[PDB]
Amino acid sequence: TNSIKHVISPLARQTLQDRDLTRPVAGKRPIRLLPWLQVVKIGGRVMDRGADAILPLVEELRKLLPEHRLLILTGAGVRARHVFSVGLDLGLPVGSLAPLAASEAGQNGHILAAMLASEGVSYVEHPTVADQLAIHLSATRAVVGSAFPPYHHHEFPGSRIPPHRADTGAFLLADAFGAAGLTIVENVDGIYTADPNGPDRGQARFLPETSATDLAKSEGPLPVDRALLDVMATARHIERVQVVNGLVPGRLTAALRGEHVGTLIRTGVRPA
Amino acid sequence: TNSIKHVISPLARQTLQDRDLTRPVAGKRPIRLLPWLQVVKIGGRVMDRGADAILPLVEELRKLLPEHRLLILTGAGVRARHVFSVGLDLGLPVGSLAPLAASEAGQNGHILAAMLASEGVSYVEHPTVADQLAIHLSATRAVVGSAFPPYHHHEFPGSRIPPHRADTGAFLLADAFGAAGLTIVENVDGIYTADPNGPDRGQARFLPETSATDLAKSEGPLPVDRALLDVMATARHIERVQVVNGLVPGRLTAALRGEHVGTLIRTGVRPA
Amino acid sequence: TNSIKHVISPLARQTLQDRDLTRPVAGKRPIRLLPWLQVVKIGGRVMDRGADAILPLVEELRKLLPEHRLLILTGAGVRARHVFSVGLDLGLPVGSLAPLAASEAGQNGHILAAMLASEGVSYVEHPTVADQLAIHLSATRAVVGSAFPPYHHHEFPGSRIPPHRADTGAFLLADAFGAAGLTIVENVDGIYTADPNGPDRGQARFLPETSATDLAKSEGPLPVDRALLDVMATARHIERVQVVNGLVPGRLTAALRGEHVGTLIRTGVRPA
Amino acid sequence: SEGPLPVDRALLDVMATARHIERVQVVNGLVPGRLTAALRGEHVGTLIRTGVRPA
Amino acid sequence: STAELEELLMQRSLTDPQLQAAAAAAADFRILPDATVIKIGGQSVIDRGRAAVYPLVDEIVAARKNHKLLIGTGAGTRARHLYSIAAGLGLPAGVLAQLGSSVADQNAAMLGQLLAKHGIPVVGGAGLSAVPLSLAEVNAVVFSGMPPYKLWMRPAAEGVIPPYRTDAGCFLLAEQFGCKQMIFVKDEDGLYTANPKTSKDATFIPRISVDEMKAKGLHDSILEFPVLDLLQSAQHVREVQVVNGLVPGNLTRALAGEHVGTIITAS
Amino acid sequence: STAELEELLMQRSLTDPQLQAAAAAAADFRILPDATVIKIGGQSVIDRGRAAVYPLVDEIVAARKNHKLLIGTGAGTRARHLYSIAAGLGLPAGVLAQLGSSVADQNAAMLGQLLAKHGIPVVGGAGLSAVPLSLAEVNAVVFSGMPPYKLWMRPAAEGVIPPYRTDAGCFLLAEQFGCKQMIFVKDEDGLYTANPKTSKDATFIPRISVDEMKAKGLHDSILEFPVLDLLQSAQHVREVQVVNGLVPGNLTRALAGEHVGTIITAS
Ligand SMILES: Nc1ncnc2c1ncn2[C@@H]1O[C@H](COP(=O)(O)OP(=O)(O)OP(=O)(O)O)[C@@H](O)[C@H]1O
Ligand SMILES: Nc1ncnc2c1ncn2[C@@H]1O[C@H](COP(=O)(O)OP(=O)(O)OP(=O)(O)O)[C@@H](O)[C@H]1O
Ligand SMILES: Nc1ncnc2c1ncn2[C@@H]1O[C@H](COP(=O)(O)OP(=O)(O)OP(=O)(O)O)[C@@H](O)[C@H]1O
Ligand SMILES: Nc1ncnc2c1ncn2[C@@H]1O[C@H](COP(=O)(O)OP(=O)(O)OP(=O)(O)O)[C@@H](O)[C@H]1O
Ligand SMILES: Nc1ncnc2c1ncn2[C@@H]1O[C@H](COP(=O)(O)OP(=O)(O)OP(=O)(O)O)[C@@H](O)[C@H]1O
Ligand code: MOO
Ligand code: MOO
Ligand SMILES: [Mg+2]
Ligand SMILES: [Mg+2]
Ligand SMILES: [Mg+2]
Ligand SMILES: [Mg+2]
Ligand SMILES: [Mg+2]
Ligand SMILES: [Mg+2]
Ligand SMILES: [Mg+2]
Repeated sequence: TNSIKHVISPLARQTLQDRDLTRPVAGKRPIRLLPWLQVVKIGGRVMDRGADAILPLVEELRKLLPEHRLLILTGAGVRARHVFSVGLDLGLPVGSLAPLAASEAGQNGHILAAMLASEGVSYVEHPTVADQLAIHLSATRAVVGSAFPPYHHHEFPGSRIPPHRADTGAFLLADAFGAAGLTIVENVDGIYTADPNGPDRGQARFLPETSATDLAKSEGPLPVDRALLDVMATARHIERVQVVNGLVPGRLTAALRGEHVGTLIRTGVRPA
Repeated sequence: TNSIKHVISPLARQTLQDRDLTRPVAGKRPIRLLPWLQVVKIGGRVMDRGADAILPLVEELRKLLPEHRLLILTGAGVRARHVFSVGLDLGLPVGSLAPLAASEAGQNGHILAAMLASEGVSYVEHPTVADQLAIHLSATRAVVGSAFPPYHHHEFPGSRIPPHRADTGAFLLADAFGAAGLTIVENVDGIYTADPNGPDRGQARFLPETSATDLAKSEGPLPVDRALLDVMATARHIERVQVVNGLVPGRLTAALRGEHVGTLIRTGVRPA
Repeated sequence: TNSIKHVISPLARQTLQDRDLTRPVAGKRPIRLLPWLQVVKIGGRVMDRGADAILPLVEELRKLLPEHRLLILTGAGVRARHVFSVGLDLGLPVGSLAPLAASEAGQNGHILAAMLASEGVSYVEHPTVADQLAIHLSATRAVVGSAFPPYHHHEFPGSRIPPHRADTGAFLLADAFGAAGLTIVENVDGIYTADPNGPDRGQARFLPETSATDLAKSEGPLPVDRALLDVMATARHIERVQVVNGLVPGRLTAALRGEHVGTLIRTGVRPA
Repeated sequence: SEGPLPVDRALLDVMATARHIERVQVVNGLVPGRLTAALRGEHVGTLIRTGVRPA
Repeated sequence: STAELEELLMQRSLTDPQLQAAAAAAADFRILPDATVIKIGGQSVIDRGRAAVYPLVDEIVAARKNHKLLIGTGAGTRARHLYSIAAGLGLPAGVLAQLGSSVADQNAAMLGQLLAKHGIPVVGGAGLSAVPLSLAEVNAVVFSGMPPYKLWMRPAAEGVIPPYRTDAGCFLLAEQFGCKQMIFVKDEDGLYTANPKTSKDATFIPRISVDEMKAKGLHDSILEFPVLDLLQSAQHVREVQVVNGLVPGNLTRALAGEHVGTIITAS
Repeated sequence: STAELEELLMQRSLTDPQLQAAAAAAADFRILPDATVIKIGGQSVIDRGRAAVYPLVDEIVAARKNHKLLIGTGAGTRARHLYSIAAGLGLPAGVLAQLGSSVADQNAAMLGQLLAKHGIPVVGGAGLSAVPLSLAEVNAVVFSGMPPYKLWMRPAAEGVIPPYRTDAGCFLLAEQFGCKQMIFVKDEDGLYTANPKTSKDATFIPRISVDEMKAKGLHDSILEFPVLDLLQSAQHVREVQVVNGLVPGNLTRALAGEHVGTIITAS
């Protein structure tokens, strides 16, 4: 009488919660949409340095375009810290702060693109990255975007600080697109045992290579989100991520070629 | 006193209903905007078949790109039938169902584009198809889109089923753009005298060629909308439309070259 | 207690009104984003004449694309005059009329682009021009747009007529992008001492060259906005602007090459 | 050393006098995916360091 | 003590625990504390059509007289068809999410066409649609259920099925806007030990916590399991209620706080 | 006489003075004559946080009962950071404007999340949001303050700092929609002879005109100077008031027409 009108399909009459019923259909490893893509996440602490750090970086990128097809995703930086301070004074929840920081990321990106427009580079909003990245990259060589993912008014709770930030969104794209590589640009040589710009700067030791697990089990700080280490475990294509210093010329260029110039983070992916 | 403020024009002080007054201005045959364009309407019954039918189709399209400049418009399929069943149980009017089906078309298109992104293909929504199709076709070779036209809430009454579906919208575009050819891909070799999947399959005779009038004056089902046959009569550029089976490899490729591999439908257009 | 939370920067704790505090940071000359760009503002009085003036113009442009990277911005014309007449009968303020005219400009642009779609040209809208232009010009060669700048309800008061029209917006872009040249196409050979289509057309004398100041300190009509002469004093990159007749073939082509075929307007810029 | 190689020895002699190239990877092309990886900088075969001194 | 927080935010990284602890010590602000969020299942309700939707429309038009309502829709079986198709092609979870968002938006449209005469609109930004909620002659809105994770979706440990769907899209909206009540309207009296449509030996469960819900090692549940981890980590919403929308009145009784179906508590 | 105007519009150029004089002789229509515009400083107020924002939220929910309010937000110091960055790169004013407009849009959101429970929404469409400004239970909106010159900004005589910002956006929105009064809420009792934060000898100014304000040759002002040239050229709004939002009651009194802080007249 009031029975359900079903569309015939393998997943009909399912809740998608029982893995034993979805595995025959969705349990296989996906494909790469843009396997020829290289993703570069610029940190906001870099862009906040201004010209002193951007102009060299801009020239490096200018020299990389003919070599790669690039998606350059920017981060927020310090302005996001200010808006956090305010929103927390007001008692706003993390879902209210996420977009406010995503915006600072987008503005850094608009800047960086303005500095590269002469070369055919421009900023694309998230929708265009999702539905139409391939055509914008068939036209030109690189495009700029924001790294913060659109969890804006739906961000995960538990912390008053948005856990899903630039690093996380960049990785999620790259692993979805099945990109060739993800490269993170920071203001430090890489990852250490402790913040070298902090109190325990003397005990900080460089980690040339490590895994997402060895970090996710630690407790100290990091230059990258801790949610990145959680999504890494569920990765499908990306096997390693390199963290490099963009204040040092040539390290980014090398990293895009697979050289070990900073810190290497192995994901939970098993190679062939 | 309250007289009308007119703009001087040949059509001033006119209602645009008297043909004898508009013919001196608008009675001429129009031009082709994108005469170098080839339009391909994929049916949703094809998409609904899944990989078994898409992957071969994708590999064919992958080989057609360097040969043509393609606008690939997808249809809805069965999900539209489900949403119709529901909306009719609820008593919704046709204008409320139209967009709900256009959406399933768009989702099929997003899928197909994801399967082709590696080649520079992307999904362009109708606003972009309308005025920016040339620039998206100068960048890359093919773009995907939805075939259902935006008659969404202003759909024509008379039937509880939207008469203006994918086929119709594809033809309307192609004839507006003055495209080189429109090609329809179905799950059957072409048009018959009766549904070969239905009970009278035995009496179904294949029609290798026919006219829009011979069909519109007939009665019975069709793999194409009946409004297509009405807009055909008012066509301006397109002289013939070929219906082919996409489950059979090579027929689409041939059709784009003018081969007679399926059903040919002549419009009301008179050539030179 | 209620103290301000500042983000450390050179401009912190400033109002941006004291020039002696901003000059050390923002008191220098900017850069050119698209120095390789050529801007062409088509007047609406041209497009209002229809085919007789557009088709030749369209062929000229068709022959210019491989030579330049073009941003073709259209103007409004007479329809804007009609909407002004109406809005003024209704007593609407200038901010209510500005967008209504910007729209007629955009429609002229849509037309012109339809005339050129066969060549890879399309109408990009105001936001895409601001941000995603370099890519739209890396794909194709020319793009069309609206010359009216988006001051729609924030239009400056003082006059019931929007002072910031097409010419002004075209110049503002060109000077912002640091473009190579701005060229204005009119229905007259250039600028005169008086309207040659007016009462005192016998005393109208052609001006082959002049400065923005001489005109701005003058009184009387002009084929260009008077706000253009005010923004030209605050210009940064553009040194000269040429006004030409598009009803005469070859003059536009020549102007894009620097030839003196119409009126030359020197800005307040001092070259090196 | 002495003995055969899949590559010329003059190659080594010129490597000694290289200017830009720092490493060369030898990979099996009969095995899929190794060439792609190598182009991406992966270590799927043999790496030969030249006499170049990077910065 | 906000000075320490401010001097940390500008220096340390947001992974700095001292910073997270300082932030957790901050204020809390509920944006719609008087509002109630409900989720209308698609495969459970809307896909049944008239018999299940008209009564619920009546109940809603009745309840908005006394409650603020944020009505989220589920996707349904069209989404499952799409997921099957796309998985057959090896597509990732982000794409599937893009696809399901649309089915949810469809169902929302159909539902809002039934409620427009009653002054209940469909809104993209549910949370700050302030006006319709400030009013008593509207006091309700319909939106999707699906979240905006279109392509940045966190994939599951195994497979391409998006784990965060309409259930989560509604619960998170509740937790963010500090709503007082979160309800899931479905085709069953509540949570059982197993899918009753398949196993008629399944036992009802009136109340349970997340920890107990996991210990039971359920193969299938009436909610998405990630919603449980989200609920265990929430701040405002510490419990949800699942009810049957086919039973008349159950929704109205629930909005009044009554225990009608199953109640799931973080603790 | 409209016939002359019409036969001119279609023939002459809009630079024709006869035409401008004919147009100035036209009617004057006020779209929101009973509305009041206020501009909440970002660097002055919002960037202070709770202590300065919560009281103003109270004042606003109180005042919307007797007044019609359009609340424009300012950008703040994040915008100054951005401007410094972009100027260090040599970027033009249009870009900086695009950037600050983004900073103003955020403050608006933070503010509208505090007012959503009170029925006050955020809008891009500040003056053709007819629906909210009509209801006595809403009677207010929030909008950014930065104008839409995102890139076509008129640059200043020297520099890349956009001269037309939030102050100008709010004032122009007022003059256009024929609003009755325009108020600037900031961190000072009003306009002085000099920045009191720097020079403690600065003298208060309760009232002044634009001409007198220029004659004083102020190095720094509490308003953007171009706003003065705009005010001297307006039709509807011939004066504005500047007040301190940290002092309670100053808004409620100003909206009532009182002279609380500084008043600036075109003439
Ligand atoms: N274990 C660590 N190793 C290295 N650097 C660390 C570590 N812990 C903290 N840091 C510090 O964290 C800073 C980066 O913080 P964060 O990652 O928030 O900035 P970002 O990533 O550059 O900007 P965004 O987060 O907007 O991308 C670095 O400057 C570094 O000094
Ligand atoms: N006269 C006919 N000749 C051939 N096929 C017919 C005829 N009448 C009905 N059919 C059937 O109609 C079906 C196609 O229906 P329909 O055209 O709605 O699907 P589609 O066009 O592939 O999808 P969409 O309408 O979304 O594009 C075919 O599978 C075919 O079996
Ligand atoms: N001093 C002058 N020298 C030359 N032409 C003039 C002068 N004064 C007025 N005109 C007239 O002004 C007309 C152009 O007006 P206007 O600039 O408004 O049109 P347009 O610029 O072509 O269109 P739009 O303003 O929409 O771009 C010309 O046709 C010309 O006859
Ligand atoms: N342990 C359980 N207890 C109760 N119901 C269960 C359980 N396991 C599975 N189910 C079934 O799950 C179904 C609800 O899940 P489903 O996702 O199909 O509907 P929905 O979530 O309301 O719709 P949508 O997923 O489209 O939002 C119910 O019909 C119910 O029979
Ligand atoms: N002559 C003056 N009289 C009063 N205040 C002044 C004067 N000159 C400078 N100021 C200072 O200007 C500041 C206000 O300008 P500012 O732009 O910093 O804040 P705002 O305009 O409210 O914020 P935003 O610019 O972000 O909208 C006040 O803090 C005040 O101290
Ligand atoms: O049907 Mo759902 O809401 O995608 O699980
Ligand atoms: O801080 Mo602003 O940009 O003057 O409003
Ligand atoms: Mg479900
Ligand atoms: Mg970092
Ligand atoms: Mg009519
Ligand atoms: Mg068909
Ligand atoms: Mg200010
Ligand atoms: Mg002109
Ligand atoms: Mg060899």
